[PDB]
Amino acid sequence: EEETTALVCDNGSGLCKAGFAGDDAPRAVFPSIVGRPRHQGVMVGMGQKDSYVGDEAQSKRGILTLKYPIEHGIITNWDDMEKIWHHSFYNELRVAPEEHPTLLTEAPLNPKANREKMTQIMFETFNVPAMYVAIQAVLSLYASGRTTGIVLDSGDGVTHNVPIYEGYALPHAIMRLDLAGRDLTDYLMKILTERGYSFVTTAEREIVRDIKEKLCYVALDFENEMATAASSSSLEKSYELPDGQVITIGNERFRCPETLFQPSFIGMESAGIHETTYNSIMKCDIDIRKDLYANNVLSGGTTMYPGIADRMQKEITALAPSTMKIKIIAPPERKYSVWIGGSILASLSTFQQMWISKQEYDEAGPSIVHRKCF
Amino acid sequence: LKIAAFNIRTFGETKMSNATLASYIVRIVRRYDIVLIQEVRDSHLVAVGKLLDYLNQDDPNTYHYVVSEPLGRNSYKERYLFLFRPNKVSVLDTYQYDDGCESCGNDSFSREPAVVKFSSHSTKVKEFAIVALHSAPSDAVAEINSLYDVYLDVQQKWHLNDVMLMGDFNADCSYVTSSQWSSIRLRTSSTFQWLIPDSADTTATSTNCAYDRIVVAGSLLQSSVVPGSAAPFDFQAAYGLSNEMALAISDHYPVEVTLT
Ligand SMILES: *[C@@H]1O[C@H](CO)[C@@H](O[C@@H]2O[C@H](CO)[C@@H](O[C@@H]3O[C@H](CO[C@H]4O[C@H](CO)[C@@H](O)[C@H](O[C@@H]5O[C@H](CO)[C@@H](O)[C@H](O)[C@@H]5O)[C@@H]4O)[C@@H](O)[C@H](O[C@@H]4O[C@H](CO[C@H]5O[C@H](CO)[C@@H](O)[C@H](O)[C@@H]5O)[C@@H](O)[C@H](O)[C@@H]4O)[C@@H]3O)[C@H](O)[C@H]2NC(C)=O)[C@H](O)[C@H]1NC(C)=O
Ligand SMILES: Nc1ncnc2c1ncn2[C@@H]1O[C@H](COP(=O)(O)OP(=O)(O)OP(=O)(O)O)[C@@H](O)[C@H]1O
Ligand SMILES: [Ca+2]
Ligand SMILES: [Ca+2]
Repeated sequence: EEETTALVCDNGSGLCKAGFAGDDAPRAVFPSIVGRPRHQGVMVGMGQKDSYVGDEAQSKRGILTLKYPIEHGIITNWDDMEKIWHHSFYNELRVAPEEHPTLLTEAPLNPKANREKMTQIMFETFNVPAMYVAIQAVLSLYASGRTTGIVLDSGDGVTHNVPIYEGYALPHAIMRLDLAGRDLTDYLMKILTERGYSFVTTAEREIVRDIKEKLCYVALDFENEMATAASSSSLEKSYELPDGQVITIGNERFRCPETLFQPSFIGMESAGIHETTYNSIMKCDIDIRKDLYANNVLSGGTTMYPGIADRMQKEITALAPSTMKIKIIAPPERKYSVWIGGSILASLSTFQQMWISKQEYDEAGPSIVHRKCF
Repeated sequence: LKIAAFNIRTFGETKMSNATLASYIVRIVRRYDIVLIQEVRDSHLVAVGKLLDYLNQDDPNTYHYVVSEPLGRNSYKERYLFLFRPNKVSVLDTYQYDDGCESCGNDSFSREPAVVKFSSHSTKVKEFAIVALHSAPSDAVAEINSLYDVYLDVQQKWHLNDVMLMGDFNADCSYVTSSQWSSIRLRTSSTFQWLIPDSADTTATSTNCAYDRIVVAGSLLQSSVVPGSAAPFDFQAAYGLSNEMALAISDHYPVEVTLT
């Protein structure tokens, strides 16, 4: 007999991923932007629309004042976040929130208050029957079929290192690197404009993100790469601009993600991904550490680059004490890992018990009471 | 009411980023109560937005807009844009022509017409549709003939006889010869009055072609047009422009008319 279906929403700084518990992939992936009409008018088959959310807002952004409600993993503007949730159930998912248990994901070290305003909108405004809120990184790890590992999760606006032991994140060993996807796309636009290419129009600037996702990669040894490109043409690749004129970049390709290891390149006096991972593991309890080096899972869109896994392997090995079995695990579906995690959990009958129902909410909702490992 | 149909060449970001070209467009758009802007290649409505930022600057309602989606048979795509003064007229309904099937608009047109129902509270016609067409010059005779079935469709949908049809029909020179006018129902039938004649020059270029036309059907609408008001407005002559400067704005002239 089919059981009443739960929903999984993962609301990232660049993209919302949303869908049904049981599927292998979010039935909905749209950007996390809300736009209001800067001027009155109408689209030809249409009635005046007061606001747009997702693809629609970015397609018409030239006539809207756009809003990005999730700033670096944290909900910053709760009104526009209602528009998004609203859009997810009624437009995208085509469901009535009143009859579907929703599981929501959150950032590492999300304010106790925010989780609560989130619990409250769901119950009060969306009248969700039952609801769960899990930490993004834990979902990626459990999605690897595991409960112990350390996770690097790198999206569009934030990157975090999160040690999780036996299924719970170890709160003060979490590192937060304020550099991710958007910064890398902007850095690639930086590079290419120095080179006399211009991406001035909205269409043109939009496509940088696509050469980013297409042709960028991580050099196992930046320094040697740098020499290869100076002497050959093998590293060079071209890309046709939307306007037919072509683009050809060669060393750019590993220079932009190199920012993840050397934040120097964007003037970010801060440490890079490899070392942030190292430093988190050193805040952990020395027995679990063996397990962390071996269950060092990669998660998120910025985790996508070819090569990245081998450099994490290499860089952590030249830093990790000589006997640790370092294992960088990078799943094929890893840009969807958190959502997939969320789906997998929500599907287990077991999990029906941990689900907080509106009934529990008659008895308030405090949820967080944040904690240890340091 | 004063209405125009202006084909502004590669209306888009770049164009509307250039402050001198934008000033000019603004000065031209402000003559009109309803202006149709064709050839809007603006992927994200940024230039439409910038234009509007200019127009609505000190009264957020000097102009409202109606705009289609990118149209074209999977190739280069452009939008139809109607801007109006909401204090002079009102859009009661709008739709995009298709036939009885969704791919079907495109079997007869490359940029399938947008038609808009306006209420005019200042002119003898009080209600009328405008149908916009920017024809594809190699298909011009066929399209401008199919424009007659779109007049039919507006009558069946909206019970409206008063229909103004306008745009860059490419209706002259090598895309429509004298002999081919007999193939165009729109012209052949007495239901239609062609207000921009064949002798007009509506191109900013050195060509002498009545590319851009305004047609009016319905005896009430035909009675509202002020006689002798339909003309290309030659902005080059009007603002004492050089050739270069005038073509930088567009290779076409707005074709306008006045209704009373
Ligand atoms: C925004 O959009 C606008 C329009 O799309 C863009 O503007 C155009 O951009 C181009 C390139 O940047 C401009 O070209 C420069 O300007 C002069 C070229 O024009 C001269 O050509 C002839 C004479 O040769 C003449 O027609 C011009 O005079 C005007 O004519 C009109 C029409 O009759 C009149 O109404 C006006 O009142 C004027 O009289 C004008 O003289 C050049 O200066 C320049 O070239 C350089 O010239 C240097 C100086 O040497 C001599 O050059 C000529 C010939 O003798 C003369 O102009 C000058 O007095 C000197 O005697 C020389 O040392 C250099 O090596 C080089 O050759 C450029 O070609 C164009 O004019 C802009 N306007 C228009 C309307 O197109 C704009 O860029 C866009 N972008 C932005 C961000 O705004
Ligand atoms: N193949 C790829 N290579 C590199 N970057 C990619 C690739 N695929 C997606 N991206 C980038 O991943 C980022 C989006 O990833 P993700 O969905 O994990 O972020 P998010 O959840 O929106 O935001 P955050 O998790 O930072 O709050 C974007 O910068 C996107 O460009
Ligand atoms: Ca994320
Ligand atoms: Ca001419």
